[PDB]
Amino acid sequence: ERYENLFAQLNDRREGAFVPFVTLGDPGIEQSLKIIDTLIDAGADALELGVPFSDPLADGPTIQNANLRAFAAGVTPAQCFEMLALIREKHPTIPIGLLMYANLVFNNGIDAFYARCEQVGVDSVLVADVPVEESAPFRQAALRHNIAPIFICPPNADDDLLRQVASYGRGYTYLLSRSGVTGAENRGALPLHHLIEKLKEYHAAPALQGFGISSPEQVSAAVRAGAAGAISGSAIVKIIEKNLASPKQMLAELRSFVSAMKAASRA
Amino acid sequence: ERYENLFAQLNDRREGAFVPFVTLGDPGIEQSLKIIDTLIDAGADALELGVPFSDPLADGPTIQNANLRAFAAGVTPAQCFEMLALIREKHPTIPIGLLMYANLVFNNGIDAFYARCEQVGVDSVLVADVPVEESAPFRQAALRHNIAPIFICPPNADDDLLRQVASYGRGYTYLLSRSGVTGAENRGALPLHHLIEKLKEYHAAPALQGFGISSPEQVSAAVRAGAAGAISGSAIVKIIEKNLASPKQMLAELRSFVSAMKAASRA
Amino acid sequence: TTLLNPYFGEFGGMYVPQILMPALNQLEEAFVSAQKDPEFQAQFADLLKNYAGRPTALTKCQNITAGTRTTLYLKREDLLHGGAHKTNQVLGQALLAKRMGKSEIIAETGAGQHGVASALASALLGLKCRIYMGAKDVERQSPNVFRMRLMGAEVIPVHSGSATLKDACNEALRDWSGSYETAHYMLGTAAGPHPYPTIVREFQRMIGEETKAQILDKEGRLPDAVIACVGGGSNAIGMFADFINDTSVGLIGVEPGGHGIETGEHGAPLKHGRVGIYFGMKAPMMQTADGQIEESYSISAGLDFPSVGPQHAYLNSIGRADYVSITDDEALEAFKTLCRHEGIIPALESSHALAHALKMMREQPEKEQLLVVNLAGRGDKDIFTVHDILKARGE
Amino acid sequence: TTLLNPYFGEFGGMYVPQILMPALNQLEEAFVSAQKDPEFQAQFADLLKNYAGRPTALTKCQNITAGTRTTLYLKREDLLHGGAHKTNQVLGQALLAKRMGKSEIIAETGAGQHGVASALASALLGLKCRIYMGAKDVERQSPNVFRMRLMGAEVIPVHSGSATLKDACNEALRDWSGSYETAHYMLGTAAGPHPYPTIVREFQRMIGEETKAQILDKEGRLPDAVIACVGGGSNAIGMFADFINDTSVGLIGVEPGGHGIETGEHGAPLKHGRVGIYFGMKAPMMQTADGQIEESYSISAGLDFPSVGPQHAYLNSIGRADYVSITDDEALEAFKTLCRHEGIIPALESSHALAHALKMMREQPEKEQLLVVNLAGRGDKDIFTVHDILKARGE
Ligand SMILES: O=P(O)(O)OCCNS(=O)(=O)c1ccc(OC(F)(F)F)cc1
Ligand SMILES: O=P(O)(O)OCCNS(=O)(=O)c1ccc(OC(F)(F)F)cc1
Ligand SMILES: *Cc1c(COP(=O)(O)O)cnc(C)c1O
Ligand SMILES: *Cc1c(COP(=O)(O)O)cnc(C)c1O
Ligand SMILES: N[C@@H](Cc1c[nH]c2ccccc12)C(=O)O
Ligand SMILES: N[C@@H](Cc1c[nH]c2ccccc12)C(=O)O
Ligand SMILES: N[C@@H](Cc1c[nH]c2ccccc12)C(=O)O
Ligand SMILES: N[C@@H](Cc1c[nH]c2ccccc12)C(=O)O
Ligand SMILES: [Cl-]
Ligand SMILES: [Cl-]
Ligand SMILES: [Cl-]
Ligand SMILES: [Cl-]
Ligand SMILES: [Cl-]
Ligand SMILES: [Cl-]
Ligand SMILES: [Cl-]
Ligand SMILES: [Cl-]
Ligand SMILES: [Cl-]
Ligand SMILES: [Cl-]
Ligand SMILES: [Cl-]
Ligand SMILES: [Cl-]
Ligand SMILES: [Cl-]
Ligand SMILES: [Cl-]
Ligand SMILES: [Cl-]
Ligand SMILES: [Cl-]
Ligand SMILES: [Cl-]
Ligand SMILES: [Cl-]
Ligand SMILES: [Cl-]
Ligand SMILES: [Cl-]
Ligand SMILES: [Cl-]
Ligand SMILES: [Cl-]
Ligand SMILES: [Cl-]
Ligand SMILES: [Cl-]
Ligand SMILES: [Cl-]
Ligand SMILES: [Cl-]
Ligand SMILES: [Cl-]
Ligand SMILES: [Cl-]
Ligand SMILES: [Cl-]
Ligand SMILES: [Cl-]
Ligand SMILES: [Cl-]
Ligand SMILES: [Cl-]
Ligand SMILES: [Cl-]
Ligand SMILES: [Cl-]
Ligand SMILES: [Cl-]
Ligand SMILES: [Cl-]
Ligand SMILES: [Cl-]
Ligand SMILES: [Cl-]
Ligand SMILES: [Cl-]
Ligand SMILES: [Cl-]
Ligand SMILES: [Cl-]
Ligand SMILES: [Cl-]
Ligand SMILES: [Cl-]
Ligand SMILES: [Cl-]
Ligand SMILES: [Cl-]
Ligand SMILES: [Cl-]
Ligand SMILES: [Cs+]
Ligand SMILES: [Cs+]
Ligand SMILES: [Cs+]
Ligand SMILES: [Cs+]
Ligand SMILES: [Cs+]
Ligand SMILES: [Cs+]
Repeated sequence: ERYENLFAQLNDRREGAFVPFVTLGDPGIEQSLKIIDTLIDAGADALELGVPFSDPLADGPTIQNANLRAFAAGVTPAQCFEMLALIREKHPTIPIGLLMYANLVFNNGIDAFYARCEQVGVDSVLVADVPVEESAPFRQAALRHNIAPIFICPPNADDDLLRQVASYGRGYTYLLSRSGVTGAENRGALPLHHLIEKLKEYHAAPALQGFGISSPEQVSAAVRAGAAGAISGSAIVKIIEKNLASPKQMLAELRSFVSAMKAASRA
Repeated sequence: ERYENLFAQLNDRREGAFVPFVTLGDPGIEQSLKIIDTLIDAGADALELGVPFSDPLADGPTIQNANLRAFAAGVTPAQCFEMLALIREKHPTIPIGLLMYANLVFNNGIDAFYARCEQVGVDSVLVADVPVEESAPFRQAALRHNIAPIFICPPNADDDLLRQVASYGRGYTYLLSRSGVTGAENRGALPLHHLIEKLKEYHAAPALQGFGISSPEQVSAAVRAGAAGAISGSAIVKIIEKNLASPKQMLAELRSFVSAMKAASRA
Repeated sequence: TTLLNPYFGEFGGMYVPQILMPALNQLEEAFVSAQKDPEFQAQFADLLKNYAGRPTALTKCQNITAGTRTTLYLKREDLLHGGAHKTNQVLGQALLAKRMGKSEIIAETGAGQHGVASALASALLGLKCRIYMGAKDVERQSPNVFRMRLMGAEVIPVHSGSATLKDACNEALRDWSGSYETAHYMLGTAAGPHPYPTIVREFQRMIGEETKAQILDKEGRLPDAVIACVGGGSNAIGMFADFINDTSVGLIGVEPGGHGIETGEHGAPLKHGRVGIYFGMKAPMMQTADGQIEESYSISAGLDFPSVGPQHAYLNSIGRADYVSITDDEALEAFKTLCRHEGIIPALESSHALAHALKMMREQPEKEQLLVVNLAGRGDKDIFTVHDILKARGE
Repeated sequence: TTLLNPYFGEFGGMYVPQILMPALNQLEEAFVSAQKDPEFQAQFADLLKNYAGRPTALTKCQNITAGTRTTLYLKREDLLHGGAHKTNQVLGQALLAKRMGKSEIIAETGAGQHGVASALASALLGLKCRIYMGAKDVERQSPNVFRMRLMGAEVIPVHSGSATLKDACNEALRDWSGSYETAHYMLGTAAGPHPYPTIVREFQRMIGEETKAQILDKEGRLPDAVIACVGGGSNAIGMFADFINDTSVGLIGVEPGGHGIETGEHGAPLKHGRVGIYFGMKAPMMQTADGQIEESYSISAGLDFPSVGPQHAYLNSIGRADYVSITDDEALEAFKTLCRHEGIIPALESSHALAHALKMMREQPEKEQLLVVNLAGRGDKDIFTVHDILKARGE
């Protein structure tokens, strides 16, 4: 419901959504909570939040290193769920989506995972190593617990995939910029407006473009192409990495960056 | 002729021959010449003299080390032949036999080797790695140059071998004490009187027993069994090895040893 | 949608990012096509015979079983070009890469053997080869790294995660996620997402097929059991496959018990792990209580991986195959035994299989049994490791 | 008196102490008898196939000859158990030892490969094995020394003379001189006193026999030339023997040229030495002006010996075989070439043979020629040596 409400409100304001990604507990629990509050205060419309995992095989080096920093700080999934409960306790309406890998969801039972997400007030879950072909028990558990299952629409999607993602997804449809893994160092190289149009025809959840978004012009480009908004991860995380030695400068630079990226969503 | 004369004289004195072996130039040329004069003065009846060779494969460690000492002193075959000329120039009648390996004899021509032996006054040559089966060019060159070819009679000799050694040999017949290689550490374990008798039947050159002879009782035993005498190498060389640090004590101990061994030949 | 079932019972599947699904579909189609193609099969047979040296010997080991009622044969994959069974499947995967029009190979390696096998096939067949290897593994496997580089492969250290084999597996898939139009991922075992467990089995099944012909010729009957170690599952499934329908034949897989199961320092997920989802498959793995992938351990690097191929988990669940463990010390003893009694230096991996056979014999020396151990590799690579252990023991 | 001629023309013979002549006569008789004995031949064939892995592949090397009119095959003795051709003849000599009722083996080794082959045959066949090795060689071949010891052989350092291979050869004969009633001397090449050059040839002749069958099958004609390196002569005579009467087939032997013939630092006595008498034979050797046996040199330890088997000297003298040399640098280049173009790591020994074939091809790239190189060993053992040279060069 939080996504539906957000998109309706943004629609009324003719705005795109700007959605940052960070790793929970990077570089520690306390600084991570401050990071996330800063992202919100600076204009994030929703969040994508990673639980540290040993084998993040959809992530490039920037987010590999974020996972490693969280592990160095001793961050566990249980602590991440404590963090999520507190985040929701602070912010009533912002959509909170998790970026998971399958083993963390499967570990103590798929159903129990999504039940915990519901209890803490998460809104969506994207499981990066579960394609639509394997999605059935994840999407079922999600919907039973009022969690939106997030599906990936790759640049090379055929019609059947578009129809499946449109049908099974909720919250938003993830519109992949390009092949490869997360990272600000590689920009998408393909126009996606055709996929965006087909998704709308099939009544899919609104599209957010993600992968390699690091600049205001890319946010504006996403909106201009018909997407509902854009996700940025590595660019955000790089600011953390760069500023580990100065939490104050870190938060300042995060604020400036998110503010600029959100400004670009006007359109 | 020197062997024939020696054996006739010893026969008249009812004596065996005592024959030491040393490596020429061990531990150096000058000390080697003094060693050899000491052996003679102390009662050696004849000499067996080794030319240092890189690969003395019929010799145990004692004489391996003698070869190495001569090489460390830079002793060459040419220098050995200079030594032999001087030895003969000092001692008119003592039989001088060389212990050679085939490559040194073959190196500058077999014929030229034996011609040089004749020129310096050598009396016999034993080529340790040439069996009777391969002996023809060596024995022919020897006889052309008035050198006795020395043949080996092993403990396991059959009748044909006895007949060959008797027929082709001159000077003395080498009566091997045992299998294996030179060394005082291994004593012969077989009675040889039968071979000695067969050699006499076939008019062979007089037998000298060699290998592992290190004690007066073995000299006396050789004579008692009917041999014309005994050769001792490793026992002599050990005295050199033991006394490298004192040339004076070396010569004293060589004298005492040879004197005792020669005394044992009375019989 | 696939041509073949991606699962063996509940195990297996295709747990990859959406971006990679076309890569897996393409590979599955190309495999199914190749398996019907006489030209492909002839090219593969030609490489296996004239380049790799197939068929491999089946050696009867009489000294090691003297005074018992065990007859033991060793299937000599140690004699294959490369000195391990891996050469068989890398040749077939290289041909599939060519079939699909690809000119580049990506491979992961831990111990380095798969890296070497990938590099040699790539050199022979004119493919560019890049190999990912955890930085800790690069540090400890200088000889194999050098071998890969001699054969013109690029070897890329991986510093992420735990800097070991699982991290190399991740990096290989990361690369493939962005390069599959031009590059084939030459996965090194019968694990990972469908169709790799299927392809690797089929490209190793000559091991068991030859073994069956050779044992019939020599003994006039099938073996009572065939025994293979299990690192990811390739040599074992290659020995097992042709015997699966011969239900009188025991199929015994040997996982590394390391310092002992009870110590937690082992590599035996099939029997002592917990099912999870990782490296594209649902399979037993070694993991923390909260689902992080754990550090495995074995004296043998070839066996040191925290999961296992899905067909093994399936054959176990239905009771067609039995899985056991052997500790470092048992493996070492079997290594020393084979060297001294048969003049064969086995891979420490293979020493685990032999160790279990020796236990079957020793425990019940009056039981008539005809056993085959898959001797999947030679152990020249292991003599330093063994030297160092024996020295510390003062042997 | 002997059953067979101990000479090949003027070369060879039996230059041993008288004490050893019965040992040689016994061995010659036992060999002649064995060669007529179907039971012996069947036992030998059984070991060669089921234990050693014969027949060995004949590999066509297409990448390395692309754009020339050379067709090059490699006879893959590198795939034999032990990783070199030596295994063939040690199996046959071990059977002869048993035939004669002996339970002990004596062997010499330099590089250590013959020591390993002797130890493995001895382990398999239940013979006690003692190996002599020059102390300098023991120091530089720790891996092989350890392999010998794993297989239960005694390894005895030799400190006499130059403490290298010739000194080990001497020590082996010294021991045999005193032990031949109970021990067989398993000489490691086709050299030494009769009957060893004959026996070693006959126990290696399957190399050329198989090559002939394989080339006829694949090409429908005999090769234009067969090429093998020459250390003491065994792999080369094994490849050559079956082609001797096929006078259209070139027989090319490659001696190590070391730093270059002109430097005197080489191991090429057949073409650059001087006939002498040593190690029981009249043969070309490297020697000082006054007839001391000289120090040989090659980058490859397997080739580093100051003499050569008598049949090679004979085949040379009558012009049936041609002998050439290859330097360290040419061998190294061929080593690197094979690794990169064919995915095969050759023994540095074998790299000399390949280097000459590459020269035949490169010098005359439009000449139609069908060549076989005897790839007598694999080169895993050499990767440290190669690494260290390439590093010093900054490659
Ligand atoms: O800005 P970038 O390039 O770092 O990308 C941000 C990615 N963060 S995320 O949580 O949306 C995200 C979304 C999907 C991912 O993989 C998948 F597509 F396979 F599912 C991985 C991360
Ligand atoms: O006293 P030992 O045991 O050292 O023996 C003395 C030996 N010195 S020698 O010159 O007679 C001598 C005689 C024969 C030799 O070998 C051969 F029989 F093969 F020909 C070696 C040395
Ligand atoms: C690679 C290897 C293994 C382990 O891998 P599998 O895929 O389980 O076979 C075992 N033994 C040897 C010799 C290997 O090379
Ligand atoms: C032993 C060896 C040689 C040299 O010895 P030969 O008797 O001349 O064959 C050459 N190549 C290899 C691979 C060897 O193992
Ligand atoms: N090269 C671009 C576009 C592209 C080509 N082929 C693709 C297949 C899938 C996704 C994207 C692509 C990319 O990798 O993103
Ligand atoms: N054992 C003694 C006696 C002996 C047995 N067999 C032999 C053969 C040859 C010479 C001597 C022997 C020796 O070696 O001398
Ligand atoms: N570590 C071994 C075997 C191996 C390769 N890939 C694997 C994947 C999983 C398990 C084991 C492996 C090697 O690299 O040679
Ligand atoms: N040095 C090599 C080959 C060898 C053995 N014996 C020899 C005798 C002569 C020449 C070479 C050899 C090895 O020991 O493996
Ligand atoms: Cl702000
Ligand atoms: Cl918290
Ligand atoms: Cl949880
Ligand atoms: Cl579905
Ligand atoms: Cl649908
Ligand atoms: Cl990427
Ligand atoms: Cl990309
Ligand atoms: Cl598009
Ligand atoms: Cl718009
Ligand atoms: Cl006196
Ligand atoms: Cl002088
Ligand atoms: Cl001279
Ligand atoms: Cl004669
Ligand atoms: Cl006569
Ligand atoms: Cl002795
Ligand atoms: Cl003895
Ligand atoms: Cl007698
Ligand atoms: Cl008397
Ligand atoms: Cl199941
Ligand atoms: Cl299922
Ligand atoms: Cl098929
Ligand atoms: Cl088929
Ligand atoms: Cl190592
Ligand atoms: Cl190295
Ligand atoms: Cl290189
Ligand atoms: Cl890092
Ligand atoms: Cl069939
Ligand atoms: Cl039968
Ligand atoms: Cl676990
Ligand atoms: Cl938990
Ligand atoms: Cl079944
Ligand atoms: Cl136990
Ligand atoms: Cl001739
Ligand atoms: Cl002749
Ligand atoms: Cl025959
Ligand atoms: Cl025959
Ligand atoms: Cl080395
Ligand atoms: Cl070692
Ligand atoms: Cl040992
Ligand atoms: Cl010494
Ligand atoms: Cl025929
Ligand atoms: Cl043809
Ligand atoms: Cl010379
Ligand atoms: Cl001279
Ligand atoms: Cl001829
Ligand atoms: Cl040149
Ligand atoms: Cs929808
Ligand atoms: Cs006489
Ligand atoms: Cs048995
Ligand atoms: Cs494992
Ligand atoms: Cs060609
Ligand atoms: Cs040589």
